[PDB]
Amino acid sequence: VQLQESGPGLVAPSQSLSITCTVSGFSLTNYDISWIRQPPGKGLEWLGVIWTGGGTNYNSGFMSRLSITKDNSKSQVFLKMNSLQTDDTAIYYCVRQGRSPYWGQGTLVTVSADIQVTQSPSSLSVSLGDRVTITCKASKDIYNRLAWYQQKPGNAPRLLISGATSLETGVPSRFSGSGSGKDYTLTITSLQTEDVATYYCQQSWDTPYTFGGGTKLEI
Amino acid sequence: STKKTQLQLEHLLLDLQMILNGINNYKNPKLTRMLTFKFYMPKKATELKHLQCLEEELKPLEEVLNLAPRDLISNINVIVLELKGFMCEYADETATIVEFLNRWITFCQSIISTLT
Repeated sequence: VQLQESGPGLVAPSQSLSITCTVSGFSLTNYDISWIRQPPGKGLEWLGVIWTGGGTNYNSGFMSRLSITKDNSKSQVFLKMNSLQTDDTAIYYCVRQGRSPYWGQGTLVTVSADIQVTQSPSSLSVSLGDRVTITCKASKDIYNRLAWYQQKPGNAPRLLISGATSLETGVPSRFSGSGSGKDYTLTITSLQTEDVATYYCQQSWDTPYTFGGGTKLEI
Repeated sequence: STKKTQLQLEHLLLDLQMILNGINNYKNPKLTRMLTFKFYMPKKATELKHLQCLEEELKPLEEVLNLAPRDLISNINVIVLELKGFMCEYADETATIVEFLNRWITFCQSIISTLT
């Protein structure tokens, strides 16, 4: 399974942004594809989704300048965004939106010059061996459609937990998710140095598939 | 009793077809919105204990039906609880409400066709 974003690099506001997501190892006839972006010093925000069967849903803040299309025969998804401004500078990711979301590498685009999810705390200064709890409270029931992500600077988010409680293979036993309806918790036991990172939750029950604001964990 | 078991499966099969036929053969101005929601799907569903995977999705199912149901879901809940007697394993692909209902209708027909 691979998703590979190909974008322009630098674009002027006179032009439209066009990014191609080329996928391998699965079919676009079997999965929804979301587009996410992350501004340079900021958290993650969901832009839109193209459904397995063809239609789309866009974030209300972008629905007038965004276009997501796809070609099932070529395993490619296309994002087009117009009326560009400097704050559209971001890393753009395409995401396979299965039960355990599978993310692309992300491509940086530089522009030339609703269920709310409350994540707490925003920052945690802590020590090795400590156990930390991060909470992700949704404004409505989300029926366990809650994923936890770990992000180190310079890298894409890594999926830790999906479906509120399912530990992804390859992620240490020290991580666990819990919760039921509106309130979800990530617990890290025996804090280790390789856990220093920013953590984000994302709900995927109803669009827009909103993220929590992030929790920066420093030792 | 393999007899009582199949009247419950026949009952569970009918309840699911009632929901499917109520969103398929019906005006439904909220169909496009209803279709956006994604249901978790069983990695395997061949034994009655796999109905655990259906039970856990009854709460999202009721929520989606409400956008257009408590009685039907509660009736289904009782039958599932009677029939199932484990740890549900989910596939990665998620499904629309129609694909979800079709999978569990198919499941009942498989099981009904193995005790008669």
